[PDB]
Amino acid sequence: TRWLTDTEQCAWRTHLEVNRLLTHQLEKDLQPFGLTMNDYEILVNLSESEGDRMRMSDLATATMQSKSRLSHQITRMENANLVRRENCESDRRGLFAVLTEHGLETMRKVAPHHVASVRRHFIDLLAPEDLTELDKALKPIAEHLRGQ
Amino acid sequence: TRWLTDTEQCAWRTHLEVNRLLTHQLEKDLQPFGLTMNDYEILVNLSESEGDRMRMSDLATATMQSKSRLSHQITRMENANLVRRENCESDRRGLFAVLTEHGLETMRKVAPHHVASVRRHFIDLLAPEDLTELDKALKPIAEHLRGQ
Ligand SMILES: O=C(O)c1ccccc1O
Ligand SMILES: [Cl-]
Ligand SMILES: [Cl-]
Ligand code: NA
Ligand code: NA
Repeated sequence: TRWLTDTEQCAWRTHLEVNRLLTHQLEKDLQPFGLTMNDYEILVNLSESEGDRMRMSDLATATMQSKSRLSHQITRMENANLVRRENCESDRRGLFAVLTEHGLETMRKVAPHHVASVRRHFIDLLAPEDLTELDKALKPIAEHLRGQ
Repeated sequence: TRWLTDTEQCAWRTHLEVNRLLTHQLEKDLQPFGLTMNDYEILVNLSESEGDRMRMSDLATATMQSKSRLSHQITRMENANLVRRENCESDRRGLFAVLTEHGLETMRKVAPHHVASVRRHFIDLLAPEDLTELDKALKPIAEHLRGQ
């Protein structure tokens, strides 16, 4: 068994501590808007797409979740009038998710607070050099994990 | 509003993607042992404490969660005979979470596999320089988040 060295262990535990604490903190900061981070991430992905809409299978890939889990989540967001589903007449490759105007306005309301939170708890705490170096180091990890 | 620059946004999204994918993968690798990552984190904290026990209030602080959330998790682990709650005779009254013999054996069985997983999905994918850098860059973010 190759136990972690002191240097490896420290890096691993710092990563894990930041991951856990940051996820909690960002969720906490969205709570007053009645949104989960999962909700917010869908709003962002849709708003950055042409026509504010995406094929469900492409949205599933972008949010790294199963067809069935995304479907449940979209039903929840539909019930909150944030998104709607649309049929495709021309093929059988599935439904589109589309942002509603209420979804758009919700995004526009929350985004400034979310960006301020991301900055105060993370981005503004990193030197530009460390940000770049972190990104170059972590990109291949994302790639490995996406493949896995 | 100071919107994220392109460089900041790319880095931020890579951090999010890695945090999410890595948590999912490590949870998946623990599944054959019947353990969640929350379970495992408590096993680790207890096994690294003197006497393989910790005061519940210290354990809440160490895992950065509320008294009520920890309590629900400990109940689950107690039902699984991994930990016991005990008002241990002590000079300072207080409730302890105590690793059971089954907890300790479970830890000894699972730890080698978990370390192999942490290596294959993360640690063995990082150059020594990026490991040092991760640690130096992220420590102040962990500090900030703990202070919240
Ligand atoms: O999953 C881990 O390896 C770990 C390490 C330190 C503290 C809590 C944890 O879950
Ligand atoms: Cl558009
Ligand atoms: Cl000990
Ligand atoms: Na758009
Ligand atoms: Na110990």
